[PDB]
Amino acid sequence: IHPKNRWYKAWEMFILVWAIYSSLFTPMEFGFFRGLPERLFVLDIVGQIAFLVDIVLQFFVAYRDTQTYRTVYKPTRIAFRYLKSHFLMDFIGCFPWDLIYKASGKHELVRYLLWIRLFRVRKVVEFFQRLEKDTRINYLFTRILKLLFVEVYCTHTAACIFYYLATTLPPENEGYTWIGSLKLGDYSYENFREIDLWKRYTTALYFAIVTMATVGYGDIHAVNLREMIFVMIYVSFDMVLGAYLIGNITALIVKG
Amino acid sequence: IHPKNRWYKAWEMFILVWAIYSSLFTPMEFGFFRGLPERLFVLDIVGQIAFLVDIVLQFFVAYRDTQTYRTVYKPTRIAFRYLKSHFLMDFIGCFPWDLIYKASGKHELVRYLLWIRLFRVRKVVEFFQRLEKDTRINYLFTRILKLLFVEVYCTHTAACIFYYLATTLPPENEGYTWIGSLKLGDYSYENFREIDLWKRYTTALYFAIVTMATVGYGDIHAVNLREMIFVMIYVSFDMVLGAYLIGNITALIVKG
Amino acid sequence: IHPKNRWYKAWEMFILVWAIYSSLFTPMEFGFFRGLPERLFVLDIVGQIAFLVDIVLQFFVAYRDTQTYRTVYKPTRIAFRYLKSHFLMDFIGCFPWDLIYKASGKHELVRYLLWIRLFRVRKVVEFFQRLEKDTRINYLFTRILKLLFVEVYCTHTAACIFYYLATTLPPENEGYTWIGSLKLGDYSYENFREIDLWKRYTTALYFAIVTMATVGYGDIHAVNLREMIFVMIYVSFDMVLGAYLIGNITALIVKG
Amino acid sequence: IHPKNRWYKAWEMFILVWAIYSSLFTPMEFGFFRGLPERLFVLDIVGQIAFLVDIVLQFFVAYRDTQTYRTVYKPTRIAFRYLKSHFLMDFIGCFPWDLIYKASGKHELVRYLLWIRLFRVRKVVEFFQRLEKDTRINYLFTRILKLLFVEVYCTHTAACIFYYLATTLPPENEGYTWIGSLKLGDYSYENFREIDLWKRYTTALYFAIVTMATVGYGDIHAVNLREMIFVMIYVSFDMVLGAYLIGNITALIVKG
Ligand SMILES: [K+]
Ligand SMILES: [K+]
Repeated sequence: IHPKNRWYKAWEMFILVWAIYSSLFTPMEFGFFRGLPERLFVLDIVGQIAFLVDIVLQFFVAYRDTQTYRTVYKPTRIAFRYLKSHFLMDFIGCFPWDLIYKASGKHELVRYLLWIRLFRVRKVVEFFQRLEKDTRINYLFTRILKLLFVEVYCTHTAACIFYYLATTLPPENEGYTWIGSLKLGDYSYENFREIDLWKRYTTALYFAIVTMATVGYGDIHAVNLREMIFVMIYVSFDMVLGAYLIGNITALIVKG
Repeated sequence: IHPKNRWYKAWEMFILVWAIYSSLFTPMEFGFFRGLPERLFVLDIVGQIAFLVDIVLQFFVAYRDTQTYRTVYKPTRIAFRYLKSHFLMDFIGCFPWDLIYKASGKHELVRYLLWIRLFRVRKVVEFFQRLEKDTRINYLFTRILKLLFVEVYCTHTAACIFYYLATTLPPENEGYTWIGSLKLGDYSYENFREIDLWKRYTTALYFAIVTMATVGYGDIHAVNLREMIFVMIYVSFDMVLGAYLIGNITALIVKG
Repeated sequence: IHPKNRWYKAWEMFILVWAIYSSLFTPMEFGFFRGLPERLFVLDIVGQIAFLVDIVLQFFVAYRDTQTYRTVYKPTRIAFRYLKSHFLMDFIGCFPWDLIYKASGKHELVRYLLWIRLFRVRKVVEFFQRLEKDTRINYLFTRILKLLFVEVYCTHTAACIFYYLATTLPPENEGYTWIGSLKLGDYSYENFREIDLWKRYTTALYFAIVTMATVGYGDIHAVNLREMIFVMIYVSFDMVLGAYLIGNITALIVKG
Repeated sequence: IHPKNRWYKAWEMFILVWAIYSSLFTPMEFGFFRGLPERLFVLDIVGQIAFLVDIVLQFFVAYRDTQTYRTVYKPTRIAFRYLKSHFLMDFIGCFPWDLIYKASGKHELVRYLLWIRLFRVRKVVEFFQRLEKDTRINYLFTRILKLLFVEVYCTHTAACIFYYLATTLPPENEGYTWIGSLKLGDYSYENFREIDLWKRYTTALYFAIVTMATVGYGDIHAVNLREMIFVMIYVSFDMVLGAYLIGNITALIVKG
């Protein structure tokens, strides 16, 4: 269909909302939750069918050729472009993956793969690129907004992994972990696997946002080797991200 | 009355001092104090009548039209301008609000409303923009001064809220709070509701200025969920504020 | 004498070295030491007579007028300049001030005044100006070097005051202090007034350089109200200093 | 031999890998290891003969004269260039130094000399300069990459020294040290000289990466005087390195 189709824009925004949800919830699902409770099952079904329908619509939509100004309309050409660009990855990240893990003898390697659903963030960067090409905004403000969104997103998906790393150890050796050795005030996170989900998520995101901003109170810190190797990796990338953010903001201020 | 009235400058500078006081004391009043002691009774009344006199004077004063260079004088449209722009908010933030709370069965929701007095910082930013207009100072130095004042002000108004959040919990569950769990040296902040006001304010502002500068010693930290959700919100905004400040300073140096 | 007197350069560098010593040792003398031991007495005498000889030499030197290019040689005007500019402040900070304190009943207010010797840092500032006007170097590199020297100097003079603030409290109430409540490893700084001078200086400068760089480990922190009010003042100025340093470095890189 | 020799490029890239290994392993060898185990015997010999072969090949390679565009070819002047340039240091840092220490009655001063092998990073900066002159990449991206590599390298070589400083103290006075006084979770680093090599390296690099990024959790900190004097030196240089990195990134962003 014509890219300028007015309902196609509404479909794009709907898919954007679903992609935002599926990129903010996938790291939580791999992390805090293990084998999702039966309540959120319908959410999984709805998301997967919605993204499959998006795949079909992409298969049935016309595109603008990049070599020259030529809005092509031949179905085979768009089919080759889609199949060669990213069609395989999205389809692989479209099968219900929780179901496979829950069926095939609860194997952790299967659950180690819903990370591939992170490819849905391509929709978000697509929207950022579209907003850039709009002349209403400036070249740099789009870059700063994109950089800030990426920093905030990597912070949440780093908090999720940082909590996950606490579940790798057996639940007898829980004292030798970032959570389970925590003692804030008069509250001890002894059996952290049994606390409310939101308490654990807030505790794990506290650590991530007092490091992405380089405050580091030190009330929550890595205790194992896995967690140390993860913290050094996280900070060595957040530093470059923050440097880029500061550089872009300064460039916006200088260009006037 | 003409804007160039020489006593009008004196009135503006006097209202500026009152606005500074009412913007640096409102978060303290919502925070550390609860139902202001009888000693400070007269100060509230004096401030409210002073700001009401400012309101009526703003009603009876000429303005400069923004569409074109016209120093207009006709009262009806100056009245309409005042009414639509900000007349409602200042008047709502002009009623004695401590009195209403102390009368109507000490309801916390009433006390949750003096935050509306923060609109008086409009006078401060008005002065900053006026100094921006003056050719005595540069375009960027005004921006750096404004950004530094906003950072320092939000730090104090964040310290006040951070202390307040420790008073939401009942005073039996006092050991699970940012304060009351503190132990500095050989001094334990056990009954923090009973310590001298200035000790509590200094302790709470210490935390705010060792996070606004991103030092984070870690001797004072969030312990509850409210306090964590507040610290993550505070740092995620102070980071952007500091990035903007650094960018503006760098731009001033570059264009220098 | 002629400003281009070749031995006058040697005298200027000699005075510069003495100014370095007297600006890096005055805060230590006000701080860690109280009523200097008899050993360093000759050092005090030599320093004061050296600066008095500098006073008389500057009284007996010619200058170049600032209103226009006029190397004036008339004694009355060259005397009037130094009389009105800084003769008083350089001379009050030239009397032996330790002797007065040790004589007049060991009064602390007298010892609270050798801070006036810090005006000798204007010699270092003038040296930086001399390096600036020289075309051998760039305009910005001089600024970055000056900024880095000021940052490092204020760090040492902040460490000295931070240790001094620990001596204001009586030596019974010593546990309620940043030092005396310290416990690093298995070493407890119990009687901190009796430890070796260099241990105390290194401990106090550790804190200053892990805050001037905004690291803040948190092993050393303010415990009283004096120390908190001092730390908030120190960080709120080191932040601006670091922002200025980063801006100047970025400007040098950009203009390069 | 003509510098444009195609096998000479392969030899240069091979010596580059060896230089990477010898610059990332020398600080570890001076640090964590003391008198390398017999297993790693062959690696040292292979490296030293490889660098000796590089030295003789440099003695038998043609070079480009810097005064004018002249690809000289006469062996005497290439020999003079080598001898006057950095050749003695390469030879001194080519003798097996572990062997000398293990033979000459295990004297620590001999082991204090393999630091001279750090001159091999000259090959890495040679490659960075070659990449700079290649027009494929920009002038600033080369500088940012070089700055980031230097920061990351100095962080590892600072972690190695920070662990080494823990071995200077006798193993009875082990509690008064940054490691050996550590207590992370329920694991106490009591006999730190007996833990696995990789645990100690990760623990010491954790500290270095959470200070090079200025996070400073405070779970690992200096306890002695040696370690404090080292931390103040490390931070006062990492700050300038980070400022330079931010400035270069900002200059790249502004340059468009
Ligand atoms: K920090
Ligand atoms: K800390």
